[PDB]
Amino acid sequence: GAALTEKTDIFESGRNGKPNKDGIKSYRIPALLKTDKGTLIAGADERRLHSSDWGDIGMVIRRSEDNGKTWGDRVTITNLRDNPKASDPSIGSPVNIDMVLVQDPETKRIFSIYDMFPEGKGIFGMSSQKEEAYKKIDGKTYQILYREGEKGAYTIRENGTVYTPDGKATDYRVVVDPVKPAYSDKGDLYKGNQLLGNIYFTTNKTSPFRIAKDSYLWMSYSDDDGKTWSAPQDITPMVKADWMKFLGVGPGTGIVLRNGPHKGRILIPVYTTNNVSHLNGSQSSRIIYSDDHGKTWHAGEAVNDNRQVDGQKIHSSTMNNRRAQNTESTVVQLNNGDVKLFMRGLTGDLQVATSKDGGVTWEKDIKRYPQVKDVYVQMSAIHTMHEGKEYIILSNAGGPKRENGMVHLARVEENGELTWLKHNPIQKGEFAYNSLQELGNGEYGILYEHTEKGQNAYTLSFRKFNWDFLSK
Ligand SMILES: CC(=O)N[C@H]1[C@H]([C@H](O)[C@H](O)CO)OC(C(=O)O)=C[C@@H]1O
Repeated sequence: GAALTEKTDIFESGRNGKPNKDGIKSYRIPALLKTDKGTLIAGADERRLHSSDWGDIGMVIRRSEDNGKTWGDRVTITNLRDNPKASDPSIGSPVNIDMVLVQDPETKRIFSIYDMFPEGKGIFGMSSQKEEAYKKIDGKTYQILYREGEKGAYTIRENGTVYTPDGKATDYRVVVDPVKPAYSDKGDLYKGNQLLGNIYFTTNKTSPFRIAKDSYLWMSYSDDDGKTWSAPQDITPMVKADWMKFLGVGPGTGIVLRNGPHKGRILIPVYTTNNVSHLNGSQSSRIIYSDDHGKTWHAGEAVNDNRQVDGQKIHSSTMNNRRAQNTESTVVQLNNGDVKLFMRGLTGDLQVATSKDGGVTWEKDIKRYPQVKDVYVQMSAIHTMHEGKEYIILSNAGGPKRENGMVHLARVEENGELTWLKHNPIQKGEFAYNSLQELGNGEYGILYEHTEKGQNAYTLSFRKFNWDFLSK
């Protein structure tokens, strides 16, 4: 009655600290998406040198047209070239990290949203002081460029031409429309046809220009079921406020609202930090959305904005409360229009926020569910129906550490509350960061990180199971 398949390594990592046959050491941060054509897209972070949250990392995906039985070749969405002059090769490359997948059910366009950092240690190597990244000139927005020795703000305008702080064009230009595989030529700084450097390089630079050391949010899309992908789109300035230090997505799979006055809206989990307590107490979860099928993006209010904690109000931009944080999350919409946000936190159990206006604002009280343990690791949840009954599946590590992956089943009551029914294990051993997707015909897929036999950091594996496996 109940069946669960053996694990299928989609992105097989190296061993005992060595690279695999392809020269890749580690894989991390999975994302699973079932497309309109029934295809399964497995995304991940290709860490070519080590497992840490920085370095030469590429955004790759694999496709399956047989519900996960077989998988095609690796398809790279983005892979910025590393700095050939960096002193420490482990931290001498622009970074891309933490992918989120989602498809618009009207246009059939598939989106991929991920973080982007210039050369350095990613989120752990952020310049303490702020550097304005964009400038608004007569309506249009341009990315700022800083010149060595100078204080003014150059800008990247039409055709990638660099403009002086006084608004006059220069002989320098940026590669704004890359053409190389994986778009590895993005940010290349030219002076005519002579390549000088890259605006994303921060050390031992060969060119005089660079962008701000900040957190950026990029987006690539595919109009052919994930076969080919667009060049990266910089959506940072559409959603990132000036007070935000870090702005990154909660890895996994987004959703499209299927009912209510905001049907068609796309939701992408993200979380931020302020300049008050950076990652010590400002980690706040929020959501961005697009009401025009991915053309423009907008930022909702954070769950922590105007939240009452221990008799005091707080805001994501000013808080310094370790335990009140909420990071990487996963979003789900109920049949009653409400939106639930399952957030990674530090309370030891599951925290859930609710929204009645499409994820823009959140309710007063954050619900906690001790039945589901949260060991402070990523999680993914999806909505599913069965014989006219509303359910929600959520998966995450069961404990004691990032171990023993679990699959929790909950009933969506008429009032909007959740009743947790069963908790079945899906993988013994190491288990961190997973992504759920419904496959149809009562079948469900899951992509998750796991190691065994001395495998490096995480190998991402895939499994299927049915409703009978879910109901104890
Ligand atoms: C952008 C980034 O670095 N994301 C990382 C995330 C982050 O460090 C933490 O959420 C800070 O709060 O956590 C971890 C982790 O293994 O726990 C992995 C992610 O790759």
